[PDB]
Amino acid sequence: SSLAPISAKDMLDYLACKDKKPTDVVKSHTEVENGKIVRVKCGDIVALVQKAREQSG
Amino acid sequence: SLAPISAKDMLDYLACKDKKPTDVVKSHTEVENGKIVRVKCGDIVALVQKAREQS
Amino acid sequence: SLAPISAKDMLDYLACKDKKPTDVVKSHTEVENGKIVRVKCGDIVALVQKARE
Amino acid sequence: DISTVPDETYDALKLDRGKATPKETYEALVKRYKDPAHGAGKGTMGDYWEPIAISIYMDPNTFYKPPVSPKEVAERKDCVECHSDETPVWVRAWKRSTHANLDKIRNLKSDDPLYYKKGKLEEVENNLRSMGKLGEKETLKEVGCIDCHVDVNKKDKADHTKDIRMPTADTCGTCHLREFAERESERDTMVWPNGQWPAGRPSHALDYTANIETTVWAAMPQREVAEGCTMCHTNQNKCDNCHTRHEFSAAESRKPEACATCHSGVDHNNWEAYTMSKHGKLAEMNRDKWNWEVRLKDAFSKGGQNAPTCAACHMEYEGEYTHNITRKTRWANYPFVPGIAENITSDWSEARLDSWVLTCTQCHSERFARSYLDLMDKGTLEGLAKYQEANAIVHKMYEDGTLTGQKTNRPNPPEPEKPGFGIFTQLFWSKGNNPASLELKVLEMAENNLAKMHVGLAHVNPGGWTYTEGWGPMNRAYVEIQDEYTKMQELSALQARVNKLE
Amino acid sequence: DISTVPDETYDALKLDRGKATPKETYEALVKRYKDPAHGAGKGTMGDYWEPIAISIYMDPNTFYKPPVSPKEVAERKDCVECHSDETPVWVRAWKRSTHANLDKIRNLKSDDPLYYKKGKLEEVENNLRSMGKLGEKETLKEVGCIDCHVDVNKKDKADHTKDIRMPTADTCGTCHLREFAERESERDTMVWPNGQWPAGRPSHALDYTANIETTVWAAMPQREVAEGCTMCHTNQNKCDNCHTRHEFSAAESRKPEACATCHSGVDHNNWEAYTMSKHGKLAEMNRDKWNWEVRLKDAFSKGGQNAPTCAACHMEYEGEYTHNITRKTRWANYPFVPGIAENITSDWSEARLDSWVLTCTQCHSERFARSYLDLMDKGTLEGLAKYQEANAIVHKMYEDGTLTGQKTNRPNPPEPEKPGFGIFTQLFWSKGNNPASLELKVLEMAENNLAKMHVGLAHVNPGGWTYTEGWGPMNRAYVEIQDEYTKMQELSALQARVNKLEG
Amino acid sequence: DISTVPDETYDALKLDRGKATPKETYEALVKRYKDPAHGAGKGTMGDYWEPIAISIYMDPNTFYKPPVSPKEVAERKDCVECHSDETPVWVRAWKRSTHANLDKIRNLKSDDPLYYKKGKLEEVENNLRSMGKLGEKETLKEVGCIDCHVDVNKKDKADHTKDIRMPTADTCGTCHLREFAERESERDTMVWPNGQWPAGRPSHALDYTANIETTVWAAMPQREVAEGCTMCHTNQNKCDNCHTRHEFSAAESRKPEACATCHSGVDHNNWEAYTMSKHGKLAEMNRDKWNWEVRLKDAFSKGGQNAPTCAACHMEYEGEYTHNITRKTRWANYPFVPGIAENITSDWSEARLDSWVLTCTQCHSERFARSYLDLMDKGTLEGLAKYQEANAIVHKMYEDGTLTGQKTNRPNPPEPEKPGFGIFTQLFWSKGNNPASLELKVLEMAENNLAKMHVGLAHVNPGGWTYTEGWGPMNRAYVEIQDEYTKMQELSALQARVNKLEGK
Ligand code: HEC
Ligand code: HEC
Ligand code: HEC
Ligand code: HEC
Ligand code: HEC
Ligand code: HEC
Ligand code: HEC
Ligand code: HEC
Ligand SMILES: [K+]
Repeated sequence: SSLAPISAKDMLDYLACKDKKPTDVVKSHTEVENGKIVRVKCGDIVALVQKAREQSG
Repeated sequence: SLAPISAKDMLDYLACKDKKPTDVVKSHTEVENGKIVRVKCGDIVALVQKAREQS
Repeated sequence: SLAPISAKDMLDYLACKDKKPTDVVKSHTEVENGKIVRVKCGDIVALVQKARE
Repeated sequence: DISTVPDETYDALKLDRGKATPKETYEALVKRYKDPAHGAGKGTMGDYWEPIAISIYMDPNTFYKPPVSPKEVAERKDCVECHSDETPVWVRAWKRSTHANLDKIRNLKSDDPLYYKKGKLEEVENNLRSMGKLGEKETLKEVGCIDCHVDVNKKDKADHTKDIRMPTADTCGTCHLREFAERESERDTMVWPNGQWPAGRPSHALDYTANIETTVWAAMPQREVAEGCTMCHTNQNKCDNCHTRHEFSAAESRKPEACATCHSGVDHNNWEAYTMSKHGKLAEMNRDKWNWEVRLKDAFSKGGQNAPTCAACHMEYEGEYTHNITRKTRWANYPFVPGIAENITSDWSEARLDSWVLTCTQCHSERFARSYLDLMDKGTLEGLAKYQEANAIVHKMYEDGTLTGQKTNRPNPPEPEKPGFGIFTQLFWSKGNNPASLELKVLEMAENNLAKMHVGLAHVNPGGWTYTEGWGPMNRAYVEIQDEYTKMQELSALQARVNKLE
Repeated sequence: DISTVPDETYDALKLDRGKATPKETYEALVKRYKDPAHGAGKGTMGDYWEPIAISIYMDPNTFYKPPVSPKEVAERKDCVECHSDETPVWVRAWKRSTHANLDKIRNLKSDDPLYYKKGKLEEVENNLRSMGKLGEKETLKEVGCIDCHVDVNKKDKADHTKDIRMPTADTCGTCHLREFAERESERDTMVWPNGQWPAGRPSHALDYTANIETTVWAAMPQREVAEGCTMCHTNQNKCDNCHTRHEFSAAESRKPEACATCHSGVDHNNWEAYTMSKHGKLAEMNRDKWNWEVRLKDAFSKGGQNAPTCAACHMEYEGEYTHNITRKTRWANYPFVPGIAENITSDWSEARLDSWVLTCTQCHSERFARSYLDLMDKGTLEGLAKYQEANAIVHKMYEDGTLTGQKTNRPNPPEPEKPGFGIFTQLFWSKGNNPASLELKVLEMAENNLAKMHVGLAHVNPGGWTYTEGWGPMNRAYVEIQDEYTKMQELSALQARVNKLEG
Repeated sequence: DISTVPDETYDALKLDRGKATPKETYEALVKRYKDPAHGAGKGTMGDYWEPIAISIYMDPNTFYKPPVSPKEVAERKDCVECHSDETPVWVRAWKRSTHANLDKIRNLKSDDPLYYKKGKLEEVENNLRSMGKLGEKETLKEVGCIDCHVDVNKKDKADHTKDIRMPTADTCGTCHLREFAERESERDTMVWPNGQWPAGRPSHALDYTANIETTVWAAMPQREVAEGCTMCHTNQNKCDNCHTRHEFSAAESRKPEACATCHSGVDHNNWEAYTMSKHGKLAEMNRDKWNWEVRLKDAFSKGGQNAPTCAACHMEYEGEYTHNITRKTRWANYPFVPGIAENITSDWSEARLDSWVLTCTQCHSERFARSYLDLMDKGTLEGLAKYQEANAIVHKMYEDGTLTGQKTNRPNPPEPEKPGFGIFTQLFWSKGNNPASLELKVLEMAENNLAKMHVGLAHVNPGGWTYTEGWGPMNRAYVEIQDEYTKMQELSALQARVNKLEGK
């Protein structure tokens, strides 16, 4: 069928977490808040993608 | 000096430059009410000939 | 540190090379009241000198 | 059997790979090729547009009739002799072409780098014998005017007012079955896992169909403008856009310049990105040092080529070279197309990435190749995110109904188009405040500037994704979008204060 | 008689074709060429601008005087010897040139495709005998430094401080009478039926005149910017823009690159359109298969050229090739110029269209050529209608006086320019809200985008009239004009609602 | 001694140029080159950014580690044999190159136009003897894979997982001491009298340092976008940007196309301006008539060159040609940089103008050259003046705080950048109304259009400073700035009238 929509930032953060543990914290590739690059926990983004991958198939 | 004729009138005239004054052609430029404006060839040729007459 | 001189004043300084202080040249950049602004050379040289000194 | 044609092509034609003759394969190909259901004809929206004068040369299978003025009955020799005065350069170009010098091809000795052409000639003759246009031991003497423009291997008379045709892809595919079958295999190889694009697209096999299936193309009154789109979208109909008439030089089609006319501009600056990159600049510098007459298989060896070209990169697949250019496509130029970015991590995309690495590893190391292609993907997604944030702003204004003239001056697009937000039609049709400025701006952000960013990334032009194209222009678009939004908010806040006093 | 020169040129020169000597035809040409009334000198607005340093090379007949140093006197040989290290490349480029190897031209064989040059050398020698610069039995030895920079075929010493000149069109015209006469014939052949452009314009014959007769060019204070326009408008004054100094190669001038420096940019992207087209990309791909040394008359046969070039299309007229490029002009780049669109159907334009069909039919069929020329014309008109609709909006605003800062911050343009709407001046001069953004936008929609749309159509570049140039950009301007128009109407409606509450 | 290397270079290294050996010169060169205080490493903002996969090639001395696979031990022969299947074209390009054919350089005759190469080979060999990399009667047999990628003149086994390197500028400069010192001398020659630019800048010597010391490059999260800047700024680290790997053709680097990938685009359209000029158009027409293999000093004689090229103008200094491209720089592309315009009338610039005239007199007269360079100078100032008038308007709005979203939606740039008006960061980073459209438009007016105007002027492209680039687009920016300024003034005047209706 058709793929569930995932934003580019979430795609970047997912790819940034390749070969990394779920507790590893990576910098965003796109987002800046309060004068700093937003940090993302790898466990959250992998969970965010796995949820969407199951929201279509 | 030639009298001013709009570009859209030149197109409609060129589209009618072969056929009858009662024939209807599509515009090359105009869209109204979600459709291409239909132009009667008698209207456009008369508009050009009354402009060429001012010379 | 070199004192700040605007580009228009730099042009007017260039236009006044080998010219008397009473001589008047055209601006290369300025137009006022539909006419190119004329500049007295004594004014522009004084403006440059007070910056370098 | 053709060694370079995919299995799924034969499966789609319902043919056995071991029990199919060149005649049967050609007939299966043309049956699909000339079928209106598979893309031929005027299309679904043919009742909205009519051909103009040039359209008979753009879609000859639908519109072409031979001229009425020269009431002539001619033979093979008459074509060359009369047109020596009527179209002299056409005769001169044909004269120095391979199509007219087939004896030179038979005189090619095995230590000549062009020797493969003899095998191709024998392959052509093989195909013609299978169909019944050539005798088993009769050599094809020449490919002249009467062959392409009337009928292959014709010796009898032809009516200049009845028998003259414009040589389409099937016409070329009579002799050149391999390349025509390779081209038509794009219908079967370019299948997206989640229908990101229609089946067989994007490809040269369905470029004209795509053109005529675009609503604005069919809907817009400016036929002469719309026909500019057609001139770039003719590969489906004719085979003379890379290797042109009437020389039909393969060396010409191998040069980067041959793709430039179509693969350039605001929504795909492939020519601009490539040429400006090291790869393209080296190609410009070393074009004299390379042998373009040598085929793509031997380009990096016998040809002496030390930089990649459009054809070398895009026609290569798993070591083989074909007229199919789809089997490595992942991004498909427009990164904003739904499903495309989400698909970039799939096994389908990864296998196609491996095919690209295979291409790169002919020169660069795998570590180097995979390093830059990682940069291409992420940079592309970085561009997409920038657009997506800016689109969220303008799309919110559309839903609120606050876009300039959205309820006061937003006239409906020409039939059969439906009114909507940020649609392609708004790039070739505009009336009143349809589209709004912000709407066009964010449309152009994706369609033009995001596309060019990825093209710059894909084709290794640093400035093509940073300062000049891509990031730079998208930065400006984002800023101007944000600026107008804030301006239109504080004007709405002021208008409310005036309403609060009435 | 020069058979490539039209009758009307001799008529305007008051000369008989078969009776006029090469000396008489030249002098009558120069008489018109050096006349202020016919375009020479500083022009009608000369009292508003002064020359800069580079102006002595851009317009020598008006501005050039020789350098004060070096104070030197020299013969023919001394010109080469000193400049051999002073201006090394000029000597070498001259040494490679035909002007320095005239004996090689005499030794050319009849079967050689370059033999026409021998006939031209004797053609030149015949011209020089008539003018009393060369003897009846005497042959021209060389065309050297002293010949163009001092005096043709000088046989004595020259003063570097008083005798040095910059070789203008009349300098080259002394020997090359044909090409000078052909170029000057543009004055007589470029006559528009309804005065769409001034007589003899647009042309290379009056390109400098056109430049200096433009109000902004004379009025603007930025002289160095203004002389940037001059550098593209010097064909009238000098003959070294297509075939450059000091090689003066005719083969160079036949290459599309020779036109590019001038025939390019926002308001006429000819180079960009041509090169991106199939015609131009083939010219890039096959430039080594073609013999550029072969004359334009033989290029499509003996040269091997299979794709058209700038020179081949624009210098061809009715089976001839001349330095006159005006006789097939119908649109003249700018489609918005009053009378141009209306004239496109006249017998005058139809005859020039037939001449264009001739040019295309050397390769393509008439049915094909006319099919595309029809697309060109209608497409251009479709572009003009788009602009005209946008202009009707912005022009209305100007007449209503509603443009941003029109009655508040619209300062007058520099003298002798008069204020107006969407005038050319506003492209090279701006102050306050003169021009307004909408005004400049619709100005550029016509000047830049519409012109580029035509060029793209005329030069077969599909993307150059659709996505990238022309229609795409014109779409944006239209949208942005309509958007701002509505915004300013809504602002004016809010303006009135505040004024009501204050009454 | 190296004759082409300036005296100020030796003074910075504390070396007596008369007695200093090649080894000492090289050591002092590398000592500075690999020193963090002189620009090496990650720089001052290193804690704010991390390398990506391709950074190991962009800055090898800092980031490169040999690949884990294959786990193999290899010799000189093995490099060629295996990579003939693994990276086939790289071996092929190396084979048809000079580095693999040093006997072809020894066999060069005195009447050959490429004879100068034999003296360069002998100078390279003398350098390696001084450093101890070559024996006194040993001759350099080849320059192969193991030489650049492991160690110069290596005879023993090498580990693919431990010993492999990406050849940096000091790797090439081991043999090519002259060119490396010529390039490094830009640190010493490019010194501005009033600190207009940082010492040694702009230059190819410190282009990577400049890149990584740019705040937005280190601050921005879009690393793959940031690395696009890096790819144009790698001359400091590697020597393969003009003469590319693996052919390393000097003729190639002499061609205008070699400079194009970097010296092009929105803020410095050098390629665009040069190609469109007569000079560049002639170069495209005459490229088959010129001998590119001939060295730059014989280019206009033995080569037959009659139109100037990027390399010919910018590498030339006082009659001699050198990898230093800084010694004649006066404007430095961006005419808005404080001090630059004020410095154009100094003796420092006037002397460098004499040097340019010299370059031009190769073809033109001095009078002609001084006539056009006067135009370039005054025209550039005329474009600068137009920017400065427009900037006054936008800057006034910033001081007044009346820019759109200045007080409601102006978030701070990523660390360690600090908020400001019309800063470079706002071209590669934007959030909310930082920057505002007017602020970005005036920034680009200087950064892009004023810059391109000068380049157009400097490279003789008439349309490039009038209609198409420079004056035209600046006119538009000025027009649009003025238009918005008026609109916002009468909008705030209307806002004030609504406030008076709220007093009542
Ligand atoms: C219509 C479907 C087409 C037919 C029939 C042919 N072409 Fe092409 N062409 C292109 C390239 C880059 C090459 C070189 C391929 C290589 O070196 O491996 C070719 C070559 C051919 C040949 C072989 C000629 C030879 O002797 O080498 C034939 C018979 C042929 N082509 C027929 C490019 C393109 C292209 C641009 C993308 C298109 C649309 C086509 N070719 C279409 C056809
Ligand atoms: C033989 C009589 C000639 C001719 C026809 C020319 N030269 Fe000379 N020249 C010399 C120097 C030092 C200059 C440069 C002057 C400066 O830049 O101020 C020139 C210049 C020229 C020009 C260009 C003049 C201009 O306005 O730019 C031309 C067209 C020219 N020359 C031609 C030096 C000498 C000599 C000194 C020994 C001699 C003798 C010549 N030149 C000879 C000739
Ligand atoms: C049969 C009569 C043919 C028709 C119809 C067309 N071509 Fe052909 N062509 C034919 C032969 C026997 C050969 C020689 C073998 C070979 O492949 O080289 C060719 C040659 C070509 C080439 C290569 C020319 C060169 O660069 O040397 C090309 C690019 C080519 N042919 C293309 C082509 C196209 C586009 C056609 C349709 C209009 C076409 N050919 C018709 C035989 C026949
Ligand atoms: C085959 C047995 C090899 C021999 C012998 C040598 N190398 Fe190699 N090399 C080989 C492979 C399969 C690869 C690809 C590794 C990858 O993942 O890309 C390489 C790589 C290199 C590289 C580039 C490494 C990088 O960081 O991209 C270089 C510079 C290189 N090899 C050089 C080199 C030298 C100098 C050798 C001789 C001592 C040598 N290689 C031997 C396979 C083999
Ligand atoms: C010592 C072993 C060397 C190293 C390490 C590098 N090069 Fe070299 N190179 C060397 C010699 C003895 C020669 C021949 C003499 C000469 O200078 O011509 C060369 C050649 C070149 C050339 C010229 C090639 C040509 O056009 O014919 C270039 C442009 C060049 N070398 C550059 C270069 C670069 C970029 C290097 C680093 C990767 C490098 N060389 C390393 C000796 C040695
Ligand atoms: C201009 C437009 C246009 C004018 C209006 C029309 C109708 C088309 C049609 C399309 C379609 C549809 C697509 C997407 C592909 C698909 O299957 O649905 C678009 C693509 C396209 C490409 C491919 C870009 C890539 O993937 O890299 C190219 C090369 C195009 C170029 C032509 C062009 C020549 C300069 C002009 C004019 C247009 N197109 Fe298109 N087209 N096109 N196109
Ligand atoms: C893009 C940008 C960029 C992306 C963000 C970064 C970080 C840089 C850094 C700079 C710096 C700093 C300067 C000014 C010089 C200095 O030392 O302080 C700038 C110069 C520059 C030029 C020189 C222009 C001139 O003087 O003529 C060139 C040619 C550069 C080009 C690259 C480029 C390739 C197309 C890309 C991408 C960037 N730069 Fe840069 N750089 N740069 N640059
Ligand atoms: C830039 C401008 C400019 C600078 C302010 C000046 C004063 C001119 C003058 C003209 C005029 C006027 C015309 C129209 C023709 C005429 O007689 O009245 C304009 C035409 C022009 C063409 C012809 C275009 C065509 O195809 O018809 C060309 C090639 C140019 C070229 C230069 C140029 C190219 C980079 C620059 C600089 C200017 N012009 Fe012009 N000119 N010009 N021009
Ligand atoms: K060549």
